[PDB]
Amino acid sequence: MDILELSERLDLQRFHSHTLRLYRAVCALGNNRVAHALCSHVDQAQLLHALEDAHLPGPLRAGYYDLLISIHLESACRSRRSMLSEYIVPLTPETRAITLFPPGRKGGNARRHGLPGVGVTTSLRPPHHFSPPCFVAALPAAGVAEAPARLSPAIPLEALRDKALRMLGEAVRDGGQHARDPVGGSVEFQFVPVLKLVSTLLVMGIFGDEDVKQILKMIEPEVFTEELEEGLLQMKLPESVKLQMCNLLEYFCDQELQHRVESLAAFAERYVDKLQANQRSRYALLMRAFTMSAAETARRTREFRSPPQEQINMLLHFKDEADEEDCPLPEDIRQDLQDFHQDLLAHCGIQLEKKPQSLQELVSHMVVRWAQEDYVQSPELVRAMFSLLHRQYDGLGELLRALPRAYTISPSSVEDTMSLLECLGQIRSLLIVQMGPQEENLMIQSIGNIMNNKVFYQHPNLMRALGMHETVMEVMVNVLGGGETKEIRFPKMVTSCCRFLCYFCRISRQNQRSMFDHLSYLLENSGIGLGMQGSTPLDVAAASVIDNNELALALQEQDLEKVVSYLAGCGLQSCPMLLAKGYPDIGWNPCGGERYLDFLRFAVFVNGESVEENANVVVRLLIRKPECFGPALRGEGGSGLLAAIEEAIRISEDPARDGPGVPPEENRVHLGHAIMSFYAALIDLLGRCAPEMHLIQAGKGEALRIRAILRSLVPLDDLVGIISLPLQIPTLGKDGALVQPKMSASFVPDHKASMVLFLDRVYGIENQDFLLHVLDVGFLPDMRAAASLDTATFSTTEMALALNRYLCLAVLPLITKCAP
Amino acid sequence: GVQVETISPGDGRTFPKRGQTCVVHYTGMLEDGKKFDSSRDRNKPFKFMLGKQEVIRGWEEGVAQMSVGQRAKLTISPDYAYGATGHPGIIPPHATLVFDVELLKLE
Amino acid sequence: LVYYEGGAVCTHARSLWRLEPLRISWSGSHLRWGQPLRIRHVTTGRYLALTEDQGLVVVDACKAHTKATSFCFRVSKEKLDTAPKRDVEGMGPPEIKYGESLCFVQHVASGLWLTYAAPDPKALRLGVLKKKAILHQEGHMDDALFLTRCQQEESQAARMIHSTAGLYNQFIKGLDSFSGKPRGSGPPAGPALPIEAVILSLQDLIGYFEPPSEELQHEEKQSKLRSLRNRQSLFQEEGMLSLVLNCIDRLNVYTTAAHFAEYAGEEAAESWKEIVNLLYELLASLIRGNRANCALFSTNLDWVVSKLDRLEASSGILEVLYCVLIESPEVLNIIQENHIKSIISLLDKHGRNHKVLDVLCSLCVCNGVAVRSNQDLITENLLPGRE
Amino acid sequence: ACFRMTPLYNLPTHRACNMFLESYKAAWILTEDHSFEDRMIDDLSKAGEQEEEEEEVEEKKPDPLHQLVLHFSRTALTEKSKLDEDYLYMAYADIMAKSCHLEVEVSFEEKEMEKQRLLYQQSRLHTRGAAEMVLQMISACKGETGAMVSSTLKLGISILNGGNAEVQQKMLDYLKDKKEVGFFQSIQALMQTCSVLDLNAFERQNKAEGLGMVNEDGTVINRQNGEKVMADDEFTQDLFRFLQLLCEGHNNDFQNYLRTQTGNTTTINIIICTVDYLLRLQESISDFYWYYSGKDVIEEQGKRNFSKAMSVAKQVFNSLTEYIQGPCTGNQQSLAHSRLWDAVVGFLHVFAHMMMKLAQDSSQIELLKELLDLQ
Repeated sequence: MDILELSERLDLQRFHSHTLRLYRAVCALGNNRVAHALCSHVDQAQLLHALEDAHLPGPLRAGYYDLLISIHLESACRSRRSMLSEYIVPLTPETRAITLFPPGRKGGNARRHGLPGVGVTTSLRPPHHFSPPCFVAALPAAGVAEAPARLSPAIPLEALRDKALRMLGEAVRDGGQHARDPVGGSVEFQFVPVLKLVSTLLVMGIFGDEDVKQILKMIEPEVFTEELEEGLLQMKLPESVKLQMCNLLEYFCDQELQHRVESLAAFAERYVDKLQANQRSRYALLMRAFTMSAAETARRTREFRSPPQEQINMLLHFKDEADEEDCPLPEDIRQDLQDFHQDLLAHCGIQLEKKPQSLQELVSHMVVRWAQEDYVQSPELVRAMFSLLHRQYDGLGELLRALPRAYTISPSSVEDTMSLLECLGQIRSLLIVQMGPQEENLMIQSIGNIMNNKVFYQHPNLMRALGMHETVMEVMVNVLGGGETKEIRFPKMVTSCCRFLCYFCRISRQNQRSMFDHLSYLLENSGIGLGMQGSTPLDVAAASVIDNNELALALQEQDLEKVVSYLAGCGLQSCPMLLAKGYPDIGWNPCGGERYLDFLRFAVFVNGESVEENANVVVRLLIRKPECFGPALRGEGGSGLLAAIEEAIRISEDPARDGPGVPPEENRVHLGHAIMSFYAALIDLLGRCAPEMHLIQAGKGEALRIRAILRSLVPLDDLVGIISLPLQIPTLGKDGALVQPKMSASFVPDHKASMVLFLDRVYGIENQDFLLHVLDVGFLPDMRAAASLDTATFSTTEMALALNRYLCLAVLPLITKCAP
Repeated sequence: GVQVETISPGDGRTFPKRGQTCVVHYTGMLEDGKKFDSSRDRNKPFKFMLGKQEVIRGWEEGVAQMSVGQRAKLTISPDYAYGATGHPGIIPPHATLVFDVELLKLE
Repeated sequence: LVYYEGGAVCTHARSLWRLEPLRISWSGSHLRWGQPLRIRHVTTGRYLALTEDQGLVVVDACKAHTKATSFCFRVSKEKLDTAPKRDVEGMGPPEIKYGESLCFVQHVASGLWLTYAAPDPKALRLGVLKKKAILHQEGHMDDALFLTRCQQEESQAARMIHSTAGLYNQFIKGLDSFSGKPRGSGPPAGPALPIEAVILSLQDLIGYFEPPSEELQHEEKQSKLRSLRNRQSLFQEEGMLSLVLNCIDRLNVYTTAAHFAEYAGEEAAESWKEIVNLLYELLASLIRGNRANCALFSTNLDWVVSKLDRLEASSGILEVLYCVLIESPEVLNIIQENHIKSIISLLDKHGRNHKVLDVLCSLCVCNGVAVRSNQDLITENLLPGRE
Repeated sequence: ACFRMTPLYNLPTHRACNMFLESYKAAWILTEDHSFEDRMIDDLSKAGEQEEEEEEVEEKKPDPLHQLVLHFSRTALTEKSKLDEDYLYMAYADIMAKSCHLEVEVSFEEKEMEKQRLLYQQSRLHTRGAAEMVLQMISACKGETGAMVSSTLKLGISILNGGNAEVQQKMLDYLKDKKEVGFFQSIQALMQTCSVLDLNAFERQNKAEGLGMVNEDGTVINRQNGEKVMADDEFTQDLFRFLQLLCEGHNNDFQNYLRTQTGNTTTINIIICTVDYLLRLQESISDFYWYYSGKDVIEEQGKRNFSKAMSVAKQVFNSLTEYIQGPCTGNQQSLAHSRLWDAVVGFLHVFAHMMMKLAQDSSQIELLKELLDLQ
């Protein structure tokens, strides 16, 4: 039948409208592949015919318009809108030319505003990418989750914009005539789809200067004539049409803001050039004339010695006219800035006929007139109109809030910046959709490309302005949250999520601070990520706190308590994943305990010195929850540390106790090594928490407390025994086959190193008898073993390397200190 | 399964050569008669180079047997077509494909 | 068993209790110190009692014989007990106040005091917030209790829950009694089912859970929605929803009204269909707008898809599915091809109904998040056929 | 590094341009004073074409400002787990609060003219339904601190300044008809969250500033960190000023409502909550006294923290005084049987010892003056 019979066949109209809704849903939010598939069922010719068809029911008309937008324009519009909020200005002659006001004789204040959306924009927005629809092409042999992401189907955008403008003008004239047969059966059905398409095309950037002028004249000719027709504003339209008009005006106001930002950047380029030249000349003159007067030269050179930011501040500190004299700058340089400031205030309307003559006045009058004329029943329209009114009444504030998102780059970084922007757009798109194999691969690829990009390292401030770390963060946590109890999927994604963030913290201290701000958010998600091997949110937190005394002192008691609670849970409960894998069931989780313990280490001990503020807190919390120490050191019915280590070695020897023993990864956990490493990390943390000596000499009672408590917790005899414990040594046997101990399943020197750190920091070596005792029992044997393994066959053995690291790190410095 | 029928004759003497781009208009129909693709709807001729495996075998062989200015119907078995995997959404598995191809010019 | 517990139990019905003075007349009088009274659990109908074998428990009314269930509120734990009391006609003096007064519960006959069991260590490892309640002559200082008022809505809902649970369990009882026993050419040979009572209860509950009208003003709609969510949560936490599902299962075992009659008779066969439709409607009302109640179905989604094909309550089952899929993304993450194909088969067999299209649309996106798996499955298994 | 600090003329143009952007933003844009609040409020208050209609006034169609207030009230009343941050709400609340005040012997006439003007500006809002919106947002915040609740409290203070009996009555009537416990629950939670002096934070900040860390990029000496100690002092003062203003003028009805809410299922005693906060503040101040007791001279950071604490305590004392003035006998009895006396004892201890200590150094005379005013 003719689709036009659906005007009377209502059930069919409903079913087809909901079919179009389903078409939009399946292609919604980035499914460009589904969009391509749909292009077969609903073709470009069908869609374009429906756009013009005046006899379609409004539901079908709107559905087809929205389907076109969804298939072709939705992804690009969303990607571009995500970027519009950010302003990255390349320093280019085009940028330099930009001015707030177009050239003219009329005075700065009076100067008639240029038409919004008509001008030169240098802000960086990545291009749109489309792929032609074809269904005879060869099928890619690459499997799912390996094939590259598909682009949106292409449609002729210039013809589409021309058609849209023409149809909008036709709608305007028809509304002026006030006919009784509106397209679609109502003014809403007539106008709303066209306005939606026009707004999409504007945001996408398809419209040119002349097209923008035509749109402006359709809106209100009188105001927007540069140098009868009735405009949509006076066409006395319903609320939905008003909402669409509000969105259009929001676009135009955003463009005005963008113009302001770009003009400010251009003036910054020129004024910085002038200031740089003047500063050079003044420094030269000073280096010429310092000989006459040596006293004032000091105050003069304060400028050239101060940080550049402070130099700029001082140079600009002449607004109030009370402190202008101190500023070295001349009156011409000062007056250029003053003039630009006045011009900006005029552009924003601050500086002091019935007809608006300006977009701000037009928008304010429109909103007030609408509200006066009727009580709006659309909360969305209310929100939009009052937002526009606020923007018009506060132009300076909007610019002030946009400035943080503004960054100037050299023209030689544009290509890398654009690639980074494309990757960031991909990542941002990945937020809305649920994570899958494909999305994980794309995310990993984007992270890798960003890391390869130099700009990432060169411009961390730009990264923070772009909000990249928060986006990565949100993706990771969203992925974790889903079914976190069952299993933590996409561990590769999470590992990438550090490599990005857990390096981003190292790039800059400000980046480290930014990530520190989210510490609590990371910790609550960190609990489940214990099993998942690799870089974790706990590592994110450790990177946020590592080597920054400022951040460590900022660290919070509540976060420490959360960590200690997780550690107590580990100390009292076994790991369900290991139980499922069939490991022998012990009562506690040494691996997670060790993770938390090393985090607390990074928190308390910084740059070689302990932070007593955090250390005392950790000690108090741990002693309040003694389960964190482990089943050993429990007190009543508790074995000693040495006994625990011996039992761990026994387990390591005996299979069916170290593991199920019934591994492609080769990273399978060995329980003996896990226990020994847990205890070693605990002892290391306690030793680091141990007070620095100068406090002890000072006599600080708190320090004496902490030291006595640590001594009570860990007896010295046990440390000496652990240090004395033998270590398996590589040997050649059975035809000279090299027999080498596995480290992941055996006692290792770093375990002894932790004990040595504890001994040095808490107990100390002050008496020759104890010195000789320790050296004869534990140290000298190990040094002899290292020397014996210093042979061609054995010298490169990982065991020998670990022994040498242990020696150089712990023993040799200690003997050097105790030499007297 | 490439089977070519002549709807309208061409020159009969000039035929596509490897490395020579073929420009066509086409309408794609499944054997049951349902249309799934048409270049004329987009109003843009489809260009493809022979021997680069860009298009399915069905096309590779049919256009080669065809001549400039020729209009033909090509019936392609699934094996020469997308096959058991099919084209998700567009083409079902194990589908014979019927095409109406007009070979505009060679470049 | 009786516990001191904190959390959502505070807002739940099972935390609610009713105080019943031993006198019928002037039982709504002000409570006064020393007054013997019974303490009833609204949702179960059971009375707090002291049993020698099990100590403090809640027993049935048939075993509630005053001596076990008689309790008093005293301001102080001192053994004054000087004078037995004297009945007073009228409301009496206003002694005990809500929120302010601190009361100690004492079993009159024994004289024991209500107190916590002093949980042993490792209960923290259990993570239990529950402290068992016992009757101990010494007690503790913190044994005092604050009395807090309950909303009329909550009281009504708890009593509703008790009555509805009793009725539905009796119904399930009759169904199980004649489950495997055909009536043959005779009577069903069992107690008559409460068909009319079930029907009336279902209708009243549907009206009770009916969502507010759109014409109502925004504030009133918000208040009604808040009340409705609260009532839904109370019913779910007391297990009504599982009872509805169980009734639906036992009614579903029978394909048609004649099949039902073979076991229960024509008289119940007539109302079979009405009851199943009412049950599905009640389930939809209970879960509508409540994300948690809709998420509960993530475990047993097949429960709905398997029943979609049934003809008696196709619309009701479809509405249940629609509500679940709107409210919960957890279900959307567990959707499978089997489910998508079942819904497509529902289109094929039942006709072109826009509600199924709406359900499929909901399968794709929830709360601004799209499921590519569901999108692709729908596209692959609906579009290409083109029928 | 300080010697090496590159002269401005040696930097790349783009980095210098960024630095200029920030410096210009701080010095010129941020310092600029543009006032549009009153103009905006008037333009939104004016109603148009009702004069020609002659029926619209009787219809009582909302004017634009009324519609905006209603929109925000709708947002607040919408059922949600949490209150989403709305920058539009915060901006418009700030605009209204600024418009309400809009502000060495003053004539009685001039003083009364300022009072009458302030009353007119407050009427502009509470006639349009701003008080109920304030209460609704306070209930919606559900005890979570933030810019939204801060702006709501500032708006309430602005409309209540001078003890507006009309606003007081409107608020009390709304609360009593709605019978919602969320308002006082949120108030109680906010009181519990309100902070006191923390010596651990004091010491941590002292060590941080002593470290003299410099920003690795360029150089930022003695970079000022966020003030951990009394970060929410302004919020605390605003909360207690709001509660005080609600009772200002010896409003017996609201005074007693604060103590007890008869209609509601549950009751919260804001007076006792205030006493508890005062006790916590007293403990903090006594600890900080003991911390500085050995030290001969308090340093500047301490002198601060003292001044901030004494300002908060002054506001708390004024609020408690306003709860009872009139007098409200029930509130008097509640305080008498509360823990207030212990707080007074501790404050007296601190007052005596700080007076003796601060008298020794003249530089501490300002702190001494503030302490005496607090006494």
